[PDB]
Amino acid sequence: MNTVPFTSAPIEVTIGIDQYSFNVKENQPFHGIKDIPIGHVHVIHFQHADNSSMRYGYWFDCRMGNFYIQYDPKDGLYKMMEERDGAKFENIVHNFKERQMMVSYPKIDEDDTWYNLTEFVQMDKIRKIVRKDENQFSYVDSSMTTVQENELSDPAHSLNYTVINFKSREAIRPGHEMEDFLDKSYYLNTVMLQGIFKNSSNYFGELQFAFLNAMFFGNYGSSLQWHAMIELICSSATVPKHMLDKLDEILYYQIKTLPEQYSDILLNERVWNICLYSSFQKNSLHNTEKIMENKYPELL
Amino acid sequence: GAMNSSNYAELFNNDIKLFVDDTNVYRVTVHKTFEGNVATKAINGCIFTLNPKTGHLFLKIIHTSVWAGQKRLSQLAKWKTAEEVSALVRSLPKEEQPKQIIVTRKAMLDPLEVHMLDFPNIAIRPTELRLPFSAAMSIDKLSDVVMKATEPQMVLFNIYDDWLDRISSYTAFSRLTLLLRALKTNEESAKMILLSDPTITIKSYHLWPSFTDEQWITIESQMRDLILTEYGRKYNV
Ligand SMILES: NC(=O)[C@H](N)Cc1ccccc1
Repeated sequence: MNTVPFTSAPIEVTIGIDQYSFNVKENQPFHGIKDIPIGHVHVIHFQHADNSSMRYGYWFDCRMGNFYIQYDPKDGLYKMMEERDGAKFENIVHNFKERQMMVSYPKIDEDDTWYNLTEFVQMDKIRKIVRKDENQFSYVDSSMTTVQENELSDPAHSLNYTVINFKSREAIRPGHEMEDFLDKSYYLNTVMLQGIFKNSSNYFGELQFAFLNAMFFGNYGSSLQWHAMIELICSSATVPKHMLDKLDEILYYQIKTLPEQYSDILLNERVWNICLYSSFQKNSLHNTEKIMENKYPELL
Repeated sequence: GAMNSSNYAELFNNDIKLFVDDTNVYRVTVHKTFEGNVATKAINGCIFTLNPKTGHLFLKIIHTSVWAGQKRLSQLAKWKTAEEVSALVRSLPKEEQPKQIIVTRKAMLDPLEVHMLDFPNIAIRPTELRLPFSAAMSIDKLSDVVMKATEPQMVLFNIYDDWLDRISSYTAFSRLTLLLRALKTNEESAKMILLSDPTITIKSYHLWPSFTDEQWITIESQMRDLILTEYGRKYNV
C-alpha cells in the first residue's frame, strides 16, 4: 500500500482520488493520501473552491516512483512531483502517518469498481496519449483538446488519442464504399485492432482512459473519443466474441459509476440508441442495456 | 451549407456545379402473385445529373440487371448513384470537374461523400428546395431512351435545347423547373399545353418544342395557371 504525501494545502480545494473525493479547507493540516492500492493506475484530481473552472489532475502508478503534491503559488495549482531521495521520502511519509495527517484511500473490501474501470489502462499507454516524457505521471485537465479536435491548437498540451473518422480513406476501402461504411468490421479488425492497437486490450485501455478523463475532468474531446470507440465496435458485424463480452462489462461499470446528474452532457443520445437498439451488436450488450434502461430511460 | 431561396443565384455563377437527383434510379411496379402475395418488378431507371448553368444533362441509365440478386435495393440505389456520379467526375478532365455537387435528397449525402473521399475539395451540399426533377421521366425523349436500354448506358442531353442563345441560365433554369413542376402536378394537362398547336414541332436534336419568345411567355403562363388550378383542385380553394 503506497502513499502520496502533500507538502501542505494552502488553498481550499476538493481533492479526488480515483472515484472518491473530499474537501480540504484553506490551510487545513492535510498531508496526503495513504493506503493507495498497488497494482492499478490512479488519478488524483483537484477543483479549487474559488474557481470551480478547470478540474485538473495527475495519472500515476506508485510502482514507478515516489510522488508527492505541492501547491505552487506562482502557477496557482497543486503540482505532482517525484522525490528521488527514497530515504527522505520514506521519512517524510512515516512522520505524516505518525501524526495522522493523511486520509486513507477508502476502499471497501467487496468493491471492484476501480479495477473494473481501469482493467486495461496502463501508465505506459497513458504517457503516449499525454506526452510529457520528463515525468512519470501525466497531467490532464478540462480544457485540453485532442489531436483530432486540433485538425478541425498547442500540440504540447494535447490528448493524442487514436484518430477515428468513419468518413475517411483509412476507414473505407476503395471499391467497398457501401460495405465498409455500413459494416465497419474492416476498420475495427484490420485497421485498428491488427494495425494500430495491436490487440483488444490496448483498444479497451484507450477507451477506458477516455471515459475516465470525460468523467473526472469534463474533457469534451475525451467524451467524443469514448463514444467513437464504442460506436466503431457496435457498428461492426464481425467482432470477436470475447471482445463483445468484455465490452458489455466495461460499459456496465462505466454507466454504473457515472454521476446521475451528469448524464445529460456525458452521454450521446444518438450513439447509445444506435448501439443498443439499431447496431449489429444491439443484442450483445445485455448488462449494459439493462443498467442503461433502469438508470437513464429518458436518454433512450 | 444547404442550398435554398436565399442563395439561388449561386447556381448560375462560373463555379462548375452539378445537381444530382436519384428519384428515378430504382423504379418498380408492384403487383399480385399467383398466390395472392405482392411482389415488385424493377424497370429501368436513371440518374439525373444536371449542370444548371449550361443545361448539360448526364443521364446515366440504370438497367434492371444491376439489381439482380441484390438485397435492400432502395438503400443500394443511393450507393449505386454515388458510385456512378463519382465515376462520372473521374471521367471528366480536371478543368471540367465540379467544385460542388448538390443532391436533391438528403439521404444521398453520406453515400456521395464516401464515394468522393478522393476529391476532398468537391463540396457535397443538400438543398432546401423542393425541385421537380423526378418529372424528368415525363419528358418523352428521356423516358424513351431509358425504357429501351438493354444494358447500362450514359446518354448526354442539353435540357435547355438552344434556349441559352436567347435567355440567361437563370431564366432557362426557371423555365425548366416550371415545366417540370407542371408535368409533376398534372402530366396530362402539361403535355396537352405543350403539344396543342401541331405547327410548333420538336426538333430531332431537341427535347421541347420550338417556341418563339412570345409563345414561351404564353406557354409559361399556361403552366402557371395549371399549377395554381391543380393546387385548388387538390386543396379546394
Ligand atoms: N451531346 C452534346 O453535345 C449535348 N448537346 C451537350 C452535352 C455535352 C456534354 C454532356 C451533356 C450534354
